[PDB]
Amino acid sequence: SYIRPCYFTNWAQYRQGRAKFVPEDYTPGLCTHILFAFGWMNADYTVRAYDPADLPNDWAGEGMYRRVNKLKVTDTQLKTLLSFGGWSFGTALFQGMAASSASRKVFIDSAITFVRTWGFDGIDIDWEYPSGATDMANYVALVKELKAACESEAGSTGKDRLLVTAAVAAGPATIDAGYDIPNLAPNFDFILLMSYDFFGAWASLVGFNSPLYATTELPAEWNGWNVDSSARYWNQKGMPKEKIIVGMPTYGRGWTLNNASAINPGTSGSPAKITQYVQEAGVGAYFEFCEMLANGATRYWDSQSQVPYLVQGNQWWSYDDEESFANKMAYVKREGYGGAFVWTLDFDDFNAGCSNSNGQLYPLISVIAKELGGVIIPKKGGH
Ligand SMILES: *[C@@H]1O[C@H](CO)[C@@H](O)[C@H](O)[C@H]1NC(C)=O
Repeated sequence: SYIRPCYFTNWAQYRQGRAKFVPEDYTPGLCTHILFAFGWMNADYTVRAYDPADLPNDWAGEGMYRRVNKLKVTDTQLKTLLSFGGWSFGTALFQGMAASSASRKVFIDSAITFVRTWGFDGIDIDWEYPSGATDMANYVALVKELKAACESEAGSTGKDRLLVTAAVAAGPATIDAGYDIPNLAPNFDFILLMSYDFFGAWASLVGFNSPLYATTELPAEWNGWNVDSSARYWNQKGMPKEKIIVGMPTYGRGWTLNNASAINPGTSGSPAKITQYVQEAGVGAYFEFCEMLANGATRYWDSQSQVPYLVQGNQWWSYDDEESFANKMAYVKREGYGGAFVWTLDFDDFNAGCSNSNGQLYPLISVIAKELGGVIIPKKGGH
């Protein structure tokens, strides 16, 4: 069966109004796995909660670990994993933790104990990114030794073995500099291919967050910066297709056009104006794009890259929608990859709150649940 993971972020609960996302916004069958972003690390490489509100506490009660893991009562196939790292975490602490067998063992033993204590079924490593010969060998050793310790703990306790996964780079230069893929593949249950953030407001070149295929609207040098090329690259380097889980974004990326009359992919811009709820210039959520379309933005379809974009005055947004998710699910099924994962639950229209919503919960993620899982996610309202 297809693997359909979804990232939960434990800070989305702090967004305002309609954007507040809590574990109780989940709906059964939407995902096969929830990856909890994030678990955290002490200076000595032992594991700690990122947020004090992850743990049982006086000001908010059960804690987000228990509230995510309680989802398994009403979604009996669901598994959960605790993810370590992410972009904001940087690399400094990973580089120190991975430096020796001794320092790796401190983290590994602590993380295994920690996920068993808090009810998670796996450990996900999101180091962004190992780079260079030392990191490359140390990352192989970390994943190898983590899997070995998980097999030992499973054999010793008789419990089902913890999963070992990683969110991994999609860019060829980053892949080649940091990942020895033939010596990682045997030790991962699967990898979460971060096949997004290809273009974004860190540069002036306007392009697509997650194009499925290249387009000749962008310079030839970019023709490998797309979901297809990245998924094939990991397979060619030795990762079995069934372990490649294709990354699906529910956010988008946007520019303020330097020239409001030049609106084609490949134009130029600075970062988009900040959006109300995501509060990060150049980033926006699907439930914000749906309102832009209701407020006069024009939707275009890029037939080469099979993704949409919208234009509102001098604002130009690359995003994903039901149609791009459909092209991409067809691709996953046609090419035989292991499934598709979502970053994030909280950027989809998770509560059908868009002013133009017909009531469908998770309009984007429900495409994955349907097309890879055969699962129909309900509409909001009375049943
Ligand atoms: C703005 O873009 C339009 C269409 O591409 C072009 O005709 C025009 O010359 C551009 N203006 C400037 C100042 O670059």
